[PDB]
Amino acid sequence: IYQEFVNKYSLSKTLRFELIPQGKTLENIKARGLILDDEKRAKDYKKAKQIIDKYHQFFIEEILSSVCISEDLLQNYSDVYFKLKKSDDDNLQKDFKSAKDTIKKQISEYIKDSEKFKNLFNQNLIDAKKGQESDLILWLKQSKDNGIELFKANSDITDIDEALEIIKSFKGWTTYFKGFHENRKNVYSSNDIPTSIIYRIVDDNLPKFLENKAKYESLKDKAPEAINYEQIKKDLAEELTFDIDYKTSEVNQRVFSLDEVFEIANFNNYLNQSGITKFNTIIGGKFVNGENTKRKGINEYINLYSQQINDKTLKKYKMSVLFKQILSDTEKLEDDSDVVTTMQSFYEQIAAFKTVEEKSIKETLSLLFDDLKAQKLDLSKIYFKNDKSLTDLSQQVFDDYSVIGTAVLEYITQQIAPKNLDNPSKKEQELIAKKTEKAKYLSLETIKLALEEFNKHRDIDKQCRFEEILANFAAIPMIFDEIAQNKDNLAQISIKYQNQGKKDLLQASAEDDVKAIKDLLDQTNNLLHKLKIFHISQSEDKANILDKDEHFYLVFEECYFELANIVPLYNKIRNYITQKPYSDEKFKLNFENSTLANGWDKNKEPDNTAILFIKDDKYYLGVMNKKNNKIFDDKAIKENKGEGYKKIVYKLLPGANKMLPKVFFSAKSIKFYNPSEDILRIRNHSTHTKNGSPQKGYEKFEFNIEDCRKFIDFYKQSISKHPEWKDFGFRFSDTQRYNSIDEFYREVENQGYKLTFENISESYIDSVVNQGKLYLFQIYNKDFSAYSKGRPNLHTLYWKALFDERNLQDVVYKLNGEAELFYRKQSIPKKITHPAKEAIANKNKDNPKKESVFEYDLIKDKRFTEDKFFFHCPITINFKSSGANKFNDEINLLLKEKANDVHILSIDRGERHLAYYTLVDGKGNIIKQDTFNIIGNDRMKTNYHDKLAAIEKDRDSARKDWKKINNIKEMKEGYLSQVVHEIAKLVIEYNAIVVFQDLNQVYQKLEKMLIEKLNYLVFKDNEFDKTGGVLRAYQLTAPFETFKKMGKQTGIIYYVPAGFTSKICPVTGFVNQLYPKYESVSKSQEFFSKFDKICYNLDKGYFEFSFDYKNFGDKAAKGKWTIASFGSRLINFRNSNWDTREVYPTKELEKLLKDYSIEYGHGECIKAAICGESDKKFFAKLTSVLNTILQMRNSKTGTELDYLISPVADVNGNFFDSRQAPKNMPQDADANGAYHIGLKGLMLLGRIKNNQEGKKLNLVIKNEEYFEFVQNRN
RNA sequence: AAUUUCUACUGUUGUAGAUGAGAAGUCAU
DNA sequence: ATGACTTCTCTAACGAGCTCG
DNA sequence: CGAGCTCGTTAGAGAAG
Repeated sequence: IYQEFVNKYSLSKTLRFELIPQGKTLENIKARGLILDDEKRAKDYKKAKQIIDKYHQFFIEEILSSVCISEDLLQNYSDVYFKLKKSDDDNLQKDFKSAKDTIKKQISEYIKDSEKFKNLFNQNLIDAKKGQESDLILWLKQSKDNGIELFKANSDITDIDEALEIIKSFKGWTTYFKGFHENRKNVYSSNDIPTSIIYRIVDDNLPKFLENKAKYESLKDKAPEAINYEQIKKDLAEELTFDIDYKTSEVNQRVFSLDEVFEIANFNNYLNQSGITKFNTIIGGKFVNGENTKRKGINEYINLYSQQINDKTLKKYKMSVLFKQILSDTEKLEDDSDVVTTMQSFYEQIAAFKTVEEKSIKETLSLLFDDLKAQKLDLSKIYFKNDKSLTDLSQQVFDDYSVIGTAVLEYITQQIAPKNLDNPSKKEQELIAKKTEKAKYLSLETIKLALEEFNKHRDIDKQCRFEEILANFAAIPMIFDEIAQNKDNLAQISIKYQNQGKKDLLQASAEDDVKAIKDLLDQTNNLLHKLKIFHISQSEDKANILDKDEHFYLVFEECYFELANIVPLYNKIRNYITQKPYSDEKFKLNFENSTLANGWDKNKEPDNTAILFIKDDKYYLGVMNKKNNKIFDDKAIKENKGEGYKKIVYKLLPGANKMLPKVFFSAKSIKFYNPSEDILRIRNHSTHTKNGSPQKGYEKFEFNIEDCRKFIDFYKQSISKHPEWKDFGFRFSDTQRYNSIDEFYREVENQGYKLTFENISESYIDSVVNQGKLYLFQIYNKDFSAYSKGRPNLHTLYWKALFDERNLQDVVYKLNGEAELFYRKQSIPKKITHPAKEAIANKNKDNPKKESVFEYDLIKDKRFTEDKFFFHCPITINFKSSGANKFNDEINLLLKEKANDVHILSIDRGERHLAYYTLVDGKGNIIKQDTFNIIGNDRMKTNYHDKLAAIEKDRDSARKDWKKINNIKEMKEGYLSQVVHEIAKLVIEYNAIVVFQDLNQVYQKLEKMLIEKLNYLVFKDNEFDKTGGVLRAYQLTAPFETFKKMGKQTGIIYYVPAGFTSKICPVTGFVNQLYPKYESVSKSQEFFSKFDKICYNLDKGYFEFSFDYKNFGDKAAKGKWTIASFGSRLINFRNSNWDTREVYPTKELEKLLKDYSIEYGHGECIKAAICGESDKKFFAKLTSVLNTILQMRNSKTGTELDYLISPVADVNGNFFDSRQAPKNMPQDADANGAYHIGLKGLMLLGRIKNNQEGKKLNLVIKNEEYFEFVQNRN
């Protein structure tokens, strides 16, 4: 049970709303320029960061290159890594810490004491102080306007002279940058973070630079290669000027060599980005636009050394690639003109695209398509590939299914011809061990050798040979004339889409015009489908030449090589019409205020300028204007103490590490608080802390419990003297029972939150709104109306419990600050598409109602058709008792008293069902069992595989007229969200824990949506502030960190290994790990000799193969089987007509062993009759029998009929077909695919109810443990 | 086809569920 | 071209700096 | 020039598979 598992840790939601402009606020908002003069700010703030991160680049350009030389200590780090990468010892894993925290401090002390660093993260960046010049404009004007570096030209901003007009226009706005001057302290950081530029060099360039020099001098062994220092260094000459030197001393102008490279003392050259562009250039190889190919590189000599030997081990000493530096850069057609201008420019390349013979596409290619029609030329210069592309010939001209496509394989796979069988069933789970290269190729002479034998199989001599199709291009020049005739009809849609910044072609008004270009995309659409019939892919078997000539394939690449832009264009404007209309920017409203609502707090209300209100459960926002911002001071509230709205007194104490030593020990009020001798002594040297900083100008001494618990005693003598903070009613614990400073601030910030209500009369608000000294908005969604028949959302079941009375008894929902306001521009013209009162037809066919009346109108989507405000407002749930470390471990200690009580869930994947839960109790007897297609079971009961069953057939829409709007691209993710609720209502109600598939696409995004969707879980129609309510409710899972470190247990969703659950009988537990494969005739006979007795059931009427696995070596498991030949089993085949051909077990044997000299009706061992039999035709159709004597899952044309059968009997002597099963066994081919996860997981409650005193107990399953366990619940 | 936004709906100027937001950062099925 | 995954804050009050007093 | 004075810093605790 989970009834004691409430109130565990702190979250950070973001309740979002829409703001309704009430009174006449939006008259005033458009009266002054606060939206027109917005989004030239808030779309240049987001364009300011190409005038600051074009300065963080140029800063790192001169803090790591010329300077910051961590010289010769790299040899100290070289020694602590090569010896460490074999051995994990305390002699060196803590000396791994040595040059870890030495090189960074050798760097970061040069970072934090540098030239431009100090005046970078304050006001001195943009505009500093009166008379002085700030660093950025000093950089931009006095270094970059004078020294003209034309690098603003490579962006959307025109020049530097306009760029300065942005920078001056942020004067006064430099606390609107507390989200962007947060992500630059963590670029020059020095910490355990994966973000910095110092983590980049010290932890992910240097430890992958030691691997580069260790495998460079090993490459100097067996090195005869013509590396460019042996022949020519003019190639990498200007690229390797190298006016510095970090080996001995800097030389003016000499060019380095390969001796300088990979030196441990020359890594100081290879630190920043300007130099990873020279490390990974000598390794990489530069391009030259002087009619040159790619010049020679180091790993282009490991290919030039392989001209002498073809070693697989030759490539293992190549050069890797170091990463790119943080924030440096090298130096989705959503434009409506580019849909027409691309093909309009692409249409112009036909007359300008010429061949190699000095003629045009028509001036030379016209007569070339009418000369070799007799096939007199060498038509054997072709090379195909027999993987997927071979079916286009017979599927294009023969119109067959499994006849012409199966006549190339047997002649090609029998090259070396080591083989006897096929059809590999497992296949689980590995790719390769060392290497494997064999054995086949692709060409056209095998088509002459495999189809030419069938060319003479007809009666008459006018059949289909391999050479009777050479005249397919008799009008190759005239075929382009059809696309040219469809070019004159483009000026209308080009006139209809003449606007650039509109995106006004994929609207509903251009619905009929979409056939003007989608049907216009048919003249070049199908030709590209046939355009791949003149060039094979790179399916070469290590000798990809194929005898390429230049006679027949001379002018093909000169004209047809330019035809790939239709694949670029038609493959580029697919999602342009597919995409739904959103077309916004969703930009932050400021209301002319760098701090719009950082915090809703009373002493700083005239600078956040944002107030909330309450009137009869309709929640309000109030944004004051800045010029009138003291209009709710203490004066104008004592006057207007009337009745009307309510008003919010949100009083806050944030950062008790940052606050209580801010007021008590600073220059304004230290004398009134009067610190003593002993108490200021402690805070001088940080004596009350374990890692706390001292006052700067001291040194960190020891922690003392005596010099900490007396320092907590100071704080009970200065908060009470603070003029306001005495009113919180702090009630601390006794200072004998405070352990340190961490267990004291858990009783400051868990009480520094007071929320009271002081009434404001309505008539006072209406005056200042109409005058303009407020902006009153309304907090609104579906759940705030009188048209609320039933259940609310969660983002309104929360907001109605921020301001609640029962919230403020003891706070479990703390309003946070930091919030913003957003304004979305409109993108949809309102066209109604459902007029008044008429009959409207449904779309759910599971409905006891077929029509709809609807007096009013219903527009397509009323969201985007209205210019709406938006308000995002964070909270912090379980604010007073946060923490919950070791939360995987804490829920496991919950279970130990709770044995014999908690039932177990289970969830598959699939596409036959989509999931299949099964509530397994402690003893395998399942309680519930239901699918997840019919879900949403209130009374509507919609169905979900059936909706996919046409969107499984989605690959038809965008092909003809380029019109695909059918929602695969979001429905995938969205089905799972309904499931999340429905998993969860079972979890709590059945005292249930959850298992899953471990996964050691939307194939893990369900499991994503049960971690962060059981952070905190709340049932809407549960009793308020009762055991699972909205205040006190269920937190069961620790949050999501990664999918990788998700681990075996991320809460109560355990995991079991994915393999061997879907082929198992429930009552006994067989798996066919034995793989009958038929290598050869006698090479199967030793398998049949290993059986116990292949007798017959004269008493029953079916064969049986008694067997034990241990006489074969794999090894699977241990037990006397006696498998049988009972149930009717189905076999699929090549569908296209042939998808089901049912084969009986016993009838197929009695046809076959009776056909040979084997008599069997007596009923004893028939070993030596089979073992003595030695026919080619016998065993090939006998191992295939036992292949399908054990194929326990059977479809019919799966789906719609996919039941369960099972060979093996039991102690009852009974088999198991699913149609004669009771309820407490599985039912389908995914229900047995889920029930074993539902008892592989049951021993994860077998371990945890019996966990050691040693509290480590891993949750990994070895396969033999399960394979024994399931067989032995009996 | 109505939404704080997304999917699915008629569940009737909405019902049932879902929900963490901004701005950066590297990098890969 | 989407999914990965590492990081910030989720903020009141003091105090340098300011326009004048 | 002490009031004022509006906007930017600045006070800096703590578990670790």
